Amino acid sequence: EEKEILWNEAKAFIAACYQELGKAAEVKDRLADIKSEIDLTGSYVHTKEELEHGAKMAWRNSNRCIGRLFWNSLNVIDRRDVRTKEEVRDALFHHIETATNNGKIRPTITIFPPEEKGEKQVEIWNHQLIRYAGYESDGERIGDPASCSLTAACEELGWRGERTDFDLLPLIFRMKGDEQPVWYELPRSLVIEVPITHPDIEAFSDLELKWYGVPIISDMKLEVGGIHYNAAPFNGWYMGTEIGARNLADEKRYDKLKKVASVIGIAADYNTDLWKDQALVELNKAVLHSYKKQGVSIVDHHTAASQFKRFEEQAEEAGRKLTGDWTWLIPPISPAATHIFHRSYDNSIVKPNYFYQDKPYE
Amino acid sequence: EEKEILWNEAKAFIAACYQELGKAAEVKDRLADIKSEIDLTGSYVHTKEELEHGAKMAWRNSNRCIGRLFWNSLNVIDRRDVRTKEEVRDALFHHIETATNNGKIRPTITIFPPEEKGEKQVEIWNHQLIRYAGYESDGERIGDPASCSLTAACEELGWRGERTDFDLLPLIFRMKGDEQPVWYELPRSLVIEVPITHPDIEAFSDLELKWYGVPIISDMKLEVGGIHYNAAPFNGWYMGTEIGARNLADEKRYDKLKKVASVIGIAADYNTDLWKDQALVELNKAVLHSYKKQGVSIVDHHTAASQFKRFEEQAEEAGRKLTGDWTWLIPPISPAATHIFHRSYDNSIVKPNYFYQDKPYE
Ligand code: HEM
Ligand code: HEM
Ligand SMILES: Cc1cc(N)nc(COC[C@H](CN)OCc2cc(C)cc(N)n2)c1
Ligand SMILES: Cc1cc(N)nc(COC[C@H](CN)OCc2cc(C)cc(N)n2)c1
Ligand SMILES: C[C@H](O)[C@H](O)[C@H]1CNc2nc(N)[nH]c(=O)c2N1
Ligand SMILES: C[C@H](O)[C@H](O)[C@H]1CNc2nc(N)[nH]c(=O)c2N1
Ligand SMILES: [Cl-]
Ligand SMILES: [Cl-]
Repeated sequence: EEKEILWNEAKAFIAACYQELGKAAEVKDRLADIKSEIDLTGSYVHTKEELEHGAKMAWRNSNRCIGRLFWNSLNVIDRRDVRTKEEVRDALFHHIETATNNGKIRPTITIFPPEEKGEKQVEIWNHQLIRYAGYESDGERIGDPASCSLTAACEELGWRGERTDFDLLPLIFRMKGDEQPVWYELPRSLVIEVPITHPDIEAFSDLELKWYGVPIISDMKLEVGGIHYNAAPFNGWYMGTEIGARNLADEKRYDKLKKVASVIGIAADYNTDLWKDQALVELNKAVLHSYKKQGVSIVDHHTAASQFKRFEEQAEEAGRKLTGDWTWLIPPISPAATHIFHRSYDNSIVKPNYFYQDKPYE
Repeated sequence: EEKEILWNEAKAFIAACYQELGKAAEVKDRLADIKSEIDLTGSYVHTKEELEHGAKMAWRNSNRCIGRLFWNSLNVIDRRDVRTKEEVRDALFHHIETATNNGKIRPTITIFPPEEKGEKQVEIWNHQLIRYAGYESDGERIGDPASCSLTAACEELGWRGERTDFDLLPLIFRMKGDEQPVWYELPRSLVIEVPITHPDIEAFSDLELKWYGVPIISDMKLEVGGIHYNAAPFNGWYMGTEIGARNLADEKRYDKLKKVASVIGIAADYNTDLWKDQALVELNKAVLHSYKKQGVSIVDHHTAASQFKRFEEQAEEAGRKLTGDWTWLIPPISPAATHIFHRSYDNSIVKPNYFYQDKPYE
């Protein structure tokens, strides 16, 4: 079964990819080459053109992503050549530096060797390459609760966090043939952070909030033409609501709304005062203001939805079916102010795509 | 087929209804009575207890409704006895008066004779019993755009609106055997309206906004045990977002956000200022403040979601499956501040329930 799945996925991908690239005449010969390679080796190897366009297609097919207008300008870094943990580490450091680009963020993906027999060559433990640690013990909660389990796993490996609310987790990953992952501290010169201030409310800095510049998802699997790239970190720039309406606001995250209410001078006592809603808006204005002031790329949810409308229009014009997950595409503040809220989306899964995979801790 | 559907729905409803009412021992005899009645007459007649509990079950099964905690206290008015248009009119006037209850709104449903051969006895044209007219001609838009088609239909029947932004539509309904519906102007003493003011911003009254106190849906079909009550208007009280985030805010409704921004003293020029979000919050605070000040029932979305959590807990305790439509249950502002956003719901249809039906105009 394994090989037949691979071959069937390969045929569908190569045909579609080569059609998009105006290489339709080359499909026949390429598939023959591929089928012999599968027969002889159990797998096949993407050309650089296939890998690049495959990763772009995977972004285009990501139902939960509002940012897809820009799918075709993804910067694809081919690191299928790495073999050592030093090479992986340096590749991850490089992704951070080149994606950050001094604040003018470049959407980028770095692609490591794919699974072989379902056997991973490189197993990345981080959820994002840059993320804050979380701690909970004896009533005391510090940092990002979402990171508690990974943080505890890191501390099992000899790492120790300073226990501020914003400790940077080290990179942590395992190589094929190694029993334990290795970890490496992030050089702070590589990591841009943004302090959160408000355009009109001076007291907002009293909250001492900050967030990191670049979200780099590192625990999803890129699947292209039946090949499983379990290690392929990718990043865009933030939409402000991700930080202001979720990371800093969720009760199970940094839970800052009551503190926000206090510094903006409103009571947090009555549901009918809509103090949570007002606090959310001011916190979200502050996040956008702060990123802009520092010269770090960010998009607000109105502009993002307008871009996504253009993506829908572009799909129709190209004669491609549009797929999407309405429940993720609507922004978590003022969703009915966006066109997304007022239409529906087909949530079918189309490949190439990015997929969740089981965590190696937990 | 028709009769078999009826009988099958009847069996399921009577069994479930009588179990809930502790009348399980009476099911057998009641079903026999019902089957003979179907055989002899083509249909059957609900007891008052069945009709009342049926309407309550229908509310409990309404997937899109956040207000279901209170399903068991629905006030059910049995008007299966009406035969004349004067009786229907007076029944609708009475529903308005008793549901309004001087502002302390009583959730109420008035149930008219059901369809016979799929032949309606009473056909209500209004979407809600109280709603504003809408006009559009030669570039000029007045009132509620959602009402344009019904307004035009009314004006075909000899009615004429004053063309303010808040003209009350007349009641309009058709009797079996009549070719045209009749219409009746609403007595203004029956209709409570609330002027929108803001707790801290005096200029907000310059917008001259108002809304009606009681939302009374009058175009849905109540289905109970295979019987089709196409005419059965029902009401609760408003959740504030329905008015502040949708009726007054949608671009295809009253479209007031730019005007709100101006009176609250903020620029409406840059998406990154989140002026739409800020305007939405202030407009929504104003709606809640105004209803409360006037002594007209209303609920905010935080309190409503908390009540809905209790409804979920109550269902589990009673051993009933919970059904819901996530896309309608989340409020249109700060949805991620509610527990609803963070879980999923089975959107299966369970009967008794309320259903859409084709409009007789359009
Ligand atoms: C260029 C800027 C980008 C923006 C503004 C953007 C925006 C977003 C947002 C707001 C989400 C929702 C995430 C959440 O609530 O947790 C999301 C999800 C996602 N985005 Fe994008 N995105 C961008 C670039 C990218 C890129 C470059 C890729 C891949 C190559 C990507 C793939 C995805 C995927 C797979 C998800 C779903 C993640 C999950 O299921 O947990 N996005 N995006
Ligand atoms: C007691 C106060 C109530 C509150 C606060 C409430 C709240 C709501 C809200 C916010 C919606 C969404 C409507 C929209 O966005 O257009 C809704 C929908 C609905 N509610 Fe309730 N509701 C209440 C009472 C009732 C009652 C008494 C019934 C029936 C007996 C009912 C049946 C429904 C139905 C059928 C819908 C869906 C309407 C549609 O599909 O267009 N509700 N409710
Ligand atoms: C590539 C990218 C760009 C962008 N602006 N945002 C994203 C999404 O960031 C990661 C996103 C959190 N906002 O992850 C979604 C998620 C969250 C959680 C709690 C679990 C999970 N499995 N997946 C990705
Ligand atoms: C009974 C009730 C109580 C309450 N608070 N809200 C409601 C819902 O009010 C009517 C609701 C508009 N908010 O109707 C939903 C709808 C809207 C539109 C534009 C079309 C349609 N078919 N159905 C009903
Ligand atoms: C297309 C989409 O389902 C549509 O905008 C829905 C979304 N959720 C909603 N939720 C409520 N309560 N009311 C609505 O009118 C809508 N509209
Ligand atoms: C249960 C529900 O699907 C869950 O809250 C989803 C809703 N939509 C979302 N949308 C985004 N963008 N991100 C999320 O984490 C979630 N969470
Ligand atoms: Cl994030
Ligand atoms: Cl309404």
